Amino acid sequence: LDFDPRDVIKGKDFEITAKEVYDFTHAVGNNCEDFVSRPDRTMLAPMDFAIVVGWRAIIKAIFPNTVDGDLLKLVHLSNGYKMIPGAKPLQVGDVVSTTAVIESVVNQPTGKIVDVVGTLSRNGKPVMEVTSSFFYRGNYTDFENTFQKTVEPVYQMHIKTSKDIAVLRSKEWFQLDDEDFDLLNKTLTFETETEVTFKNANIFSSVKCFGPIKVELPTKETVEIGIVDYEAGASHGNPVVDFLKRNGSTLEQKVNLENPIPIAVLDSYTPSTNEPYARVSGDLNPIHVSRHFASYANLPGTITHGMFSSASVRALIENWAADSVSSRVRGYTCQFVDMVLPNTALKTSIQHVGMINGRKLIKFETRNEDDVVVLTGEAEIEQPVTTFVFTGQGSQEQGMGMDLYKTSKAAQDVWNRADNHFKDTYGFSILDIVINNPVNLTIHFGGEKGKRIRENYSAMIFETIVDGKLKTEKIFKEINEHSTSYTFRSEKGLLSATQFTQPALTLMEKAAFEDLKSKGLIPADATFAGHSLGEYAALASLADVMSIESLVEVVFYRGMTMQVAVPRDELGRSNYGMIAINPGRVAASFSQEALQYVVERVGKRTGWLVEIVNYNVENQQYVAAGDLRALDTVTNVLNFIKLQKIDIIELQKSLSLEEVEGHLFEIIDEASKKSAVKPRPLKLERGFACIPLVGISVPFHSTYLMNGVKPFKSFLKKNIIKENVKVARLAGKYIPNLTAKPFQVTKEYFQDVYDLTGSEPIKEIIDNWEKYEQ
Amino acid sequence: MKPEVEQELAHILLTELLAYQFASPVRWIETQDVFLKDFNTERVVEIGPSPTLAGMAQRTLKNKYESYDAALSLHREILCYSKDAKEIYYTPDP
Amino acid sequence: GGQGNTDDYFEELRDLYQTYHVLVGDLIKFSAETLSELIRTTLDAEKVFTQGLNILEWLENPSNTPDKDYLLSIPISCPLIGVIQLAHYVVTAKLLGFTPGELRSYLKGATGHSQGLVTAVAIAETDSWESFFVSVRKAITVLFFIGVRCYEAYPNTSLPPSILEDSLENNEGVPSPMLSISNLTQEQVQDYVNKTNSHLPAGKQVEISLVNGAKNLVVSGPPQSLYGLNLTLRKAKAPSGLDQSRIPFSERKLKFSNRFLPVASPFHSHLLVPASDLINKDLVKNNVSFNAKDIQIPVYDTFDGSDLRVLSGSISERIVDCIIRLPVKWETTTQFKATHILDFGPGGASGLGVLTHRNKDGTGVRVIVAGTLDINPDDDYGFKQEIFDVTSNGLKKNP
Amino acid sequence: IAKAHPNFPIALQWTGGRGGGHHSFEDAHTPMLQMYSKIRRHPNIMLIFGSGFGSADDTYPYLTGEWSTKFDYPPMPFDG
Repeated sequence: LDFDPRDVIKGKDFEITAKEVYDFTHAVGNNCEDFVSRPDRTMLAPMDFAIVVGWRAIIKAIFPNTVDGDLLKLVHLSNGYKMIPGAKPLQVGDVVSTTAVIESVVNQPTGKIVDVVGTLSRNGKPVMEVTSSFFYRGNYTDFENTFQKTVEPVYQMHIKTSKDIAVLRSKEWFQLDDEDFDLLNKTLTFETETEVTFKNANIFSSVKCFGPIKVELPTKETVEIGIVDYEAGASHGNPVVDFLKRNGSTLEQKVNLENPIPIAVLDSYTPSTNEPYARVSGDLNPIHVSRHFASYANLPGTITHGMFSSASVRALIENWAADSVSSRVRGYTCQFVDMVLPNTALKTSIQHVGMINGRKLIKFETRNEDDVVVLTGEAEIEQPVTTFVFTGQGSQEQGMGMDLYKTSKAAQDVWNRADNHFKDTYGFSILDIVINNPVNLTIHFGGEKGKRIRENYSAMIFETIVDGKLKTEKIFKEINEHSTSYTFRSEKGLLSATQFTQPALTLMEKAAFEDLKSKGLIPADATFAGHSLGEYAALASLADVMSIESLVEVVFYRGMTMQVAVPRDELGRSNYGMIAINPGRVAASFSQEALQYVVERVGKRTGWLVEIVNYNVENQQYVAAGDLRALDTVTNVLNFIKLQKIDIIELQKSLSLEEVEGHLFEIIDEASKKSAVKPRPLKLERGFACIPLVGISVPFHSTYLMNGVKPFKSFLKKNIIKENVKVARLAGKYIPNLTAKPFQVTKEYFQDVYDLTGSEPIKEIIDNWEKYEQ
Repeated sequence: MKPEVEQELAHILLTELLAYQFASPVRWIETQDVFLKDFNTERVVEIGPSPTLAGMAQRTLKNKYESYDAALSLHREILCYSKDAKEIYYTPDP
Repeated sequence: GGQGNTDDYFEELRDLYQTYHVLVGDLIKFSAETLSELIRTTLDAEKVFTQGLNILEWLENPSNTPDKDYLLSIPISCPLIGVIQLAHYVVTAKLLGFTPGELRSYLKGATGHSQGLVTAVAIAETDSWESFFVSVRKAITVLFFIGVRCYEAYPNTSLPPSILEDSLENNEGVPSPMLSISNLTQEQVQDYVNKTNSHLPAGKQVEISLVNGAKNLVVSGPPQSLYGLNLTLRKAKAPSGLDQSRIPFSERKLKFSNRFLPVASPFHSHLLVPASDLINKDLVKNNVSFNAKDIQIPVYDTFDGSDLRVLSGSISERIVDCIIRLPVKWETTTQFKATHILDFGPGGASGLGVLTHRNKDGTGVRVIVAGTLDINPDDDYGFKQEIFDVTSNGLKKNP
Repeated sequence: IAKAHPNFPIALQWTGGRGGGHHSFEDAHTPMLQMYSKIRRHPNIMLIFGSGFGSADDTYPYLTGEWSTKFDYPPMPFDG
């Protein structure tokens, strides 16, 4: 019993056997028909089974002589498991190494408490953690070997003035790596841990408070700056926190749902005995099987093992809340209240209340036959395999999100930070755009700010791939050092202009998402992508690649660069556009290669531009873009061939695959000029199959625009930073629209993108790939 | 690997991906498939003002992944931030 | 009658211990006692039988009775089905002063559904009222070991309610390892399962378990897979109250019902093959072994419909292989010729003889119910009393 | 009806849409194939089957139940 209550306890390596779990489960009631299948397979075990292996170590902490108490009136007060993130559940072949340490041992008047924490690891990797709370009830006065230790509610401090950063710098535990830092408009977070040695129930004797101090970035991706180190004696409280309660706030990652929702009110039955468990767990406590102790304990009798109740209820849940998948459960705790006896049935309530880090938060409450409570706790349970997609341009409309911008602080904190930045950089708030789509927007270049901004407008360049020339070409040409204004025109309304659609869409989306994140609805293993525009919103939202501001700067640059590469008419109308196609309508046989044989021909013949730019849904949706004078002609041939239902498939298969060439040449060179006599202001239509895309007049996502990327790519390399990025939130979870395969850092991914784009960075990397070999 | 050289390499890959996201067509077929079939999602959320991908969904799912989804007891659920506010906030009343 | 014909089979024993107590007590005692003896002499069966198998006191007071999910299971039920059948046999053989041998002598042959088969061949060796309990043992042991070596080879596992509830409004009930399909052939469902399996792996694959009729079939597999099949059928349904009366024949949608049976494990599947060998030992561990010479009447293979006296080697092997691995062509076996049929099997009103008649209607054959005393207005079949009538009223003949 | 008047004969000139004049949807066989039994439980039913006969060869099976064979059913011969 000379165990050091402060040292760690080393358990012993334990291998798992399908026999032991098959025994446990039936000792329990965990009929979840997932933990077991055919033997000879890697079957997965229960979270609770961890106790089975931590026990022999979890309690070496409470035996020591310094920690004096009678194991008889001892009580189990609570217990919880936390499957650490990123680690899978556990299996049979999974041998384990456990470890245990007592976090805190306090000396109440009513006795003495202990809170222990165990950590398990397979292959040296931690797998899960376990908290346990006992009670050596009675009376004790050994404060000398008493102590306590905890983590605190991570505090948030939002700094706006400058007299606060001083009272801070006035401090002795508020030390940093560099006082030089700028502490205005910055948001700080304090993930502090406290240790303390007592000498009375209130009058401390030693106090440590350490922990990092982190800062918000424009991405809000916190980062470490300084360290707290508070030391003290004879305290009567903790200051390092008091200066945070009133000053700062509590970043409660939790969030309660609006209206509680019950899941079920179920019932189970204690065993008739408690020996099977006692054999499984190794918990040979006579208190549950023998009677000549419980009576020594002034108890009712051979009570159940409370941990049996924990497992019973957890399995009662898994099936219900997780539809009987266990991997989802990543946290579960329970608080024993009073004790029960075998052959007893219960009204265990279940209730969805909260959300945390994109996973659910349940509470339970086990009522007895007298409908009194014994168990209460909660469970952190994953959500289904989840997926977030983000839209493209074309879904815009008025009032979009502004219904919300009145509601979620988290979204106005975005729209503001964006507009306020535009106004200060380009001179226009969208919050006066979205609400009232105007037809024209004129920009004043007034005093200093006006000049700053007109150069912001002229400081940009339409670099363009000609001759290999990164063609330093002016974005705005009417602009000049002698100008004082500018005008944007859009006959319907500027929200109809890619110039200003893209950014507002990204806003609305990002705002929704960060509201959700405020509500903790976003996992870390979730997926994300977007359709030709939601990619950037997705990057930010999930991975916080970059700020709101650089983000929207570049989305704006992009809308323009899209705009510029085509010449327009009086107000901004040009001769290019795009169309959507449903092979299914022209013919249920109309394949994906039917679109090829029908589009390549118009392209080669009229020499005009038409090309399928989005593979949306096969045989049902494909969109192309390019010359309208050719696009609507391709439309015409389709609307003709459907009323003819000449299945180009039945042409490939009735005709040799080259006479089809002349046949379709004829059809199409006829239909083109039958359709190519349209006036310059070409109008688009849905005939049989294809649908116009108005608001859109540029054929992006086709080779015609290959030239406008180096401008872009360079702008990009400027705005974003290799630091803000974090692969952790890309691998598998990001799926480019270019490469439909999940983002991965591999030669094969690089070549997949390269062989189709043919760019130098891929090839030079795979050539120098061995940098990978550090 | 080395977290930092990899950070840089990823910064690059992302950069050029977004760059040549301008002309290379969108392989939405392949994505709509992979993330729907190789990861067996249960919840796809169309964050946007108008539900279109939803229309693009339950129209590739049903069209190509009906035998498959029934084969394995899938309650595949598609939502839009436009309309499915309670199916996403989990805030419905009876 | 085999398994999968009712929900409360145990209540069907009430009468025998309530009505015929004087006449079946010794037998049920022998059975329950040898059963507990198996539970003990065997190594680990003490686990699966959580609430035990003390059945006798489950009789006087139903309160001592567990519920289905422990009572409907195979290792607890199957032998009880066998003994129910045996009791419905003995009560008659007695009421006719017929010793088992005398009675057997009267028949052309016998056979059994999924499991009842053993009971049948059991009879085939009975000769006296004291050479009887031996065969009782020979069979009840088989059922015990079968239910057990199965229940672990593929136990039950609670099902995600996400299905449980939808299946209700969906016109269905609690899923179970086997599903019944009506009004549909054997080729259509075969196509459907070829599909449903194409998506899925072996360990979850399904297969047709019972060709009960020609349009009344049954398949087996994991409740999950079977529910998936259920939905890829919902795709093709045609609610019987649709009234396609105004659309030509060929242009109509196949309407048919289907539902899960109160079963606890997928008989006649590949899932349970691993247990087969295991039991051929547990038997020879005991002394059980059936012989052709010992059987005077023929019994037919649920699979081939052929006789068992004629067989290469052991019989119990082909037996089990037909209970767990192979399906049943209830017609290929019922290719025999007779005039009368009677099922001691469970269910009765809903038992096997009913659907047998539904197949054997225009063939000139008459079925009865040797397990229940009740009435059928149409008298398309009969019941117990129709056996004992010494009058012409008893010898009723459907056409 | 028959059950209500057991001793008065009743002739069922069953027939399928394939017959001239008015023209049902049902097929000639299946409802017969599945109600012959329910019928013969009442002897006051004289059964007759039309809709597509012009010779002896075309109907003799219907007279001797042979038709029901190919549908894997007991022979169900017709009264007229």
